[PDB]
Amino acid sequence: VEQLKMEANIDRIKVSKAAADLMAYCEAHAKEDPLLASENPF
Amino acid sequence: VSAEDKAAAERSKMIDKNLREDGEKARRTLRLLLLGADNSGKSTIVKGIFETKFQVDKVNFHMFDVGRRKWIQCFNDVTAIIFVVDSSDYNRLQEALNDFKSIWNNRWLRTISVILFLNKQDLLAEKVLAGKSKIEDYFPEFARYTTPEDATPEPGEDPRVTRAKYFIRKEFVDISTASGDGRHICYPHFTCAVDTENARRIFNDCKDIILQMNLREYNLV
Amino acid sequence: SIVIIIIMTIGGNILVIMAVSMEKKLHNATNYFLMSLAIADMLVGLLVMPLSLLAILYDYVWLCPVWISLDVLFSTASIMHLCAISLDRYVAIRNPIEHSRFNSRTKAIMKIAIVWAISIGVSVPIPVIGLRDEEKVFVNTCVLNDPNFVLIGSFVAFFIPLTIMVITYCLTIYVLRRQALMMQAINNERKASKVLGIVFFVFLIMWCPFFITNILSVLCECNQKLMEKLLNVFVWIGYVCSGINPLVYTLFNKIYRRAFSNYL
Amino acid sequence: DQLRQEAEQLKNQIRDARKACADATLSQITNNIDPVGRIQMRTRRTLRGHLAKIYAMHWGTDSRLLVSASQDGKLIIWDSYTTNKVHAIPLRSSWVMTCAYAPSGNYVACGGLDNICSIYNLKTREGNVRVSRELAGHTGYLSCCRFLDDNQIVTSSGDTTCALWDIETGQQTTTFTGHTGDVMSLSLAPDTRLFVSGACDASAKLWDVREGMCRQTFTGHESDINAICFFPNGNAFATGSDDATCRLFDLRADQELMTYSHDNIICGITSVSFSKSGRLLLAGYDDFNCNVWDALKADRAGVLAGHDNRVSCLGVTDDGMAVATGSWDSFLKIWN
Amino acid sequence: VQLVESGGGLVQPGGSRKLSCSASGFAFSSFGMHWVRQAPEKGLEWVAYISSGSGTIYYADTVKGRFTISRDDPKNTLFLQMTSLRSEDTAMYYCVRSIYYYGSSPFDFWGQGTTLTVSSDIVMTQATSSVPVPGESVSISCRSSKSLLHSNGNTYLYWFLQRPGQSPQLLIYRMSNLASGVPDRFSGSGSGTAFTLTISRLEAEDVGVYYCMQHLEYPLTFGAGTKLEL
Ligand SMILES: CC(C)CCC[C@@H](C)[C@H]1CC[C@H]2[C@@H]3CC=C4C[C@@H](O)CC[C@]4(C)[C@H]3CC[C@]12C
Ligand SMILES: CN(C)CCc1c[nH]c2cccc(O)c12
Repeated sequence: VEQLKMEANIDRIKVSKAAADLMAYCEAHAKEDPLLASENPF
Repeated sequence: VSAEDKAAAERSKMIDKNLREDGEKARRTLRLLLLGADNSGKSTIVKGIFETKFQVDKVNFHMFDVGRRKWIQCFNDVTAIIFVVDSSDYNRLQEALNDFKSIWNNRWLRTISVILFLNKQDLLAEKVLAGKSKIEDYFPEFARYTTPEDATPEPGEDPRVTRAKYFIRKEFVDISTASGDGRHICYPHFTCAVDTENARRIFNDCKDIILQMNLREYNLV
Repeated sequence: SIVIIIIMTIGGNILVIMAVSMEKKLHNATNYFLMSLAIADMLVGLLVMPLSLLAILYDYVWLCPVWISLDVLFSTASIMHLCAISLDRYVAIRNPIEHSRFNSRTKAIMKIAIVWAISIGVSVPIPVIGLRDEEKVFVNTCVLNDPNFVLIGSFVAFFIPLTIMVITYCLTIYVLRRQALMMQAINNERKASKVLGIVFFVFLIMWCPFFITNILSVLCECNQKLMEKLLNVFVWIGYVCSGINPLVYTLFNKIYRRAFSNYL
Repeated sequence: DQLRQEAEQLKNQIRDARKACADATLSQITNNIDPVGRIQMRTRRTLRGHLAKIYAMHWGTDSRLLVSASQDGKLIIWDSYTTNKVHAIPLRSSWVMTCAYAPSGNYVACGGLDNICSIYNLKTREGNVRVSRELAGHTGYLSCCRFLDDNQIVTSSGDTTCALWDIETGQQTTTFTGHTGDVMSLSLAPDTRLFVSGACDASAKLWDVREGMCRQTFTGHESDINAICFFPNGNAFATGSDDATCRLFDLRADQELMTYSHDNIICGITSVSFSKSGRLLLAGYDDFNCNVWDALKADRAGVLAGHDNRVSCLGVTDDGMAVATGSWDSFLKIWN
Repeated sequence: VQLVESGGGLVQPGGSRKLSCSASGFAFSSFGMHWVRQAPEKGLEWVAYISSGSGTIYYADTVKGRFTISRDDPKNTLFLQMTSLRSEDTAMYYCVRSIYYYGSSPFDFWGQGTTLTVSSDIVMTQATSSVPVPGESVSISCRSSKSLLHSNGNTYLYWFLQRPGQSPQLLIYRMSNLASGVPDRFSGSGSGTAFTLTISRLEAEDVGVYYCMQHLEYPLTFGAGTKLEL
């Protein structure tokens, strides 16, 4: 009962905001991902 | 390349040689898994993880006793599994049958044979002779069971314990025959708390299993 | 007309060779030897069969001094492969644990090296003698006339492996019969005997007549015309049992049957 | 009799609170994002030497050293660029299930069915690798261990509990309880403040290291959870289970975001890992191959099919220039 | 970790003598070994090297055909067989421990040494006889005839310090790596064929001769030596 009550007191945001943040993070570091011949160490 | 890379290559070659040397000794020991419930007498069949070693005819064996949904996955390379059931407690035989069914049909044990030990035969014989408890009180189908004409009872045994023993063995075997399609075989055995020949049975069964694998490998079966 | 058996032999050898690489999940020590046998049979079909048909069509010559050597070499290699398989089956059946410990690629490589080294020994002097003595290879017309090779190499090529194979078969049958006295464990030990008997009798039937006729054509002289007439038809039976060995050793495991069904 | 009704009412309140925030989905905002396309990867190195199934693998912080563990009872350190071996460490028990590499490069840890976590010292004046301490106290088998620094380690076991250890003294400082089944996988946040644990009860929990109290509990899976990964930004989970399903969870929306599944997949999932940018999601399967997923679209970008048995290990380097896999065929492969 | 050498003495030209070294406190079988010779007015010279597994053996161009080096792992002992000794062989001999793998330190420990009395190469150049000089900054430079930078990114330059009455001690390996046990007052840098050594603050224990060594190709070469006088 106590754990459920404690979990109930969470300040939540919209799913759209968190998804937009995820998209922004993915776009921001796109140029730094080598997986997405003179430079390959293998 | 630099001299240090050559020295590193020499070190790597020595490490590879030492790894290769150790593998030869590991392959000469056969590994067995021991499973069973309490009161079955697991610790006396050959007398985190408990281990024991024994040797028969210059062949070394290594048996492991853990303590089942998760740690069973790492025992899929063992030669055989040993299962011990107490045959002198009618109240708990259905639990043993359910456990045997749950072990036989496990998806990670589909290629491992099972050696089945039915222990404590003397207590079963004493209870059957006493007549203070009947199998029919728990297994209604036993009243219609008859001893097969091909039975080979031990000389001097009363023809009332053979019926019960063969009924129990049939009840255990019938689960094994319903599935498997020949990929693994069950080897029932009758034992007791005082028997010592148990070591030879494991050796014979393992030799038979290896013979079956060799026959399958050469496109003979 | 008779050319069909060459196509079947080549197809069977190709199927056996392919069913090992692409399929994978096959132990090297026992399946790499079948690839060598298939390659030997394919070389038989490619270098021996088409040239004898030319002689049949022409009833004359044109070749001989190297074609004879190649034929002898490849037939001896195939026979040695069969004998090695029989010996390895016996060893793997009588002593399962030691064989399981022994199995490695250093046994397959050694066996292939030994069989191919022994195979080439009998074919070296065939062009050496032929190129220095026309009469030894041409009579009256391409046939090995010299008894000094017919009565010597034939025993090493055929007669000793036959004794080894029959002794191995008898011992294996006895061992399998003895083991069953101790259920699926019993039923599986009879199909092995059936397969072993089938293979041994097929080999004996396909290979026996030719060498007996060849020995009688030398040591019993007997009408030579009848003997050569019999040789003209017996030698083709030995060629026929080069696309059958790759099959009878293969289409008994369900894996090979499924691979052949899906590939072909 | 009275507490069950209160618990049910609280659960209903939490469910109603979660539903109120579902104003959008990933499948709708990503309609303006171009697909990653087809991704081709080929084997660059092959590592040989193991004689048994490989169960654990972990990358170092320099992107060159690699540690792997197998059932042969030995621990091997690899040099990825030259394939040379650096160390070989015998184990006291052959039933090893996890391994780890310290961020400073001085220590390596391992454990398994012996219920003991052992820490090894790689830098000694004598030149040999020696055992520094054995951590005892668990009652079930050990499934995963992760370093926080040279003196703290977090372990998960099959007795439904988690622990935080003090390597200097060998004493347990915090115990994490609340699970009902065996705990399988752990994932540590980049900020070294929170960690996530999955279990066989088809649930996931977020834990606070500094206080030892559970903050949030997530549900949705139908079977045991085998692997958990952590998004680089610290606000998302990546989990896999035996029902052939992958799921994405958010720590701020407190609900699921996207489901990764396909009709042709009927096998379990053994490992989950992320790329540097988080665009690619890698997963291991029992179908003897590894699939590459688009984290923002739940699509399939490619497949790695160079193994002949179950894939049990998967990892990505800190610089993102290599991916390593491990299987039960005793081989390691480096992909690029 | 301890290395003790034995043998030595006075010999006549044309004679022979055998030296030995006893190792303890470490896994002797995992380390490679070197012999280094130092003359009263010549500096350090390399003699021979034996691998850990007795695989490869190298000799200096002035000792081939006369010196023989051997290893005894079960007894943790080394041997050096010398024949047809000359007057130029009178010098101090040192034993050095070496191990080679990624990130290792191949010249970390030196022995004590024994005395023996009788009766294409890369040039490493130093030019200063004495640097007069607590609390001040001192810079010592070295120069090589050929570039020490390899295609793999590693540059093989080593620095050693020899206090009066003491064996050489390793300070910096691969030009930027500080050896264990050394205070952070030492630093080094360079590129190509020019290198420098920097000491931020001098103490009473920073007096001695500093040597430069390259490890690109055999034979190994040493510098003349720079003496710091406080
Ligand atoms: C196998 C290849 C090279 C063909 C050679 C012929 C075959 C039939 C024979 C020749 C000698 C035989 C080997 C002789 C000795 C042993 C040791 C024994 O403990 C296991 C079987 C093993 C390893 C035999 C396997 C079969 C063998 C290789
Ligand atoms: C017909 N051919 C398939 C082979 C003949 C042969 C093999 N080995 C021999 C040895 C001696 C005399 C022979 O005719 C042979």
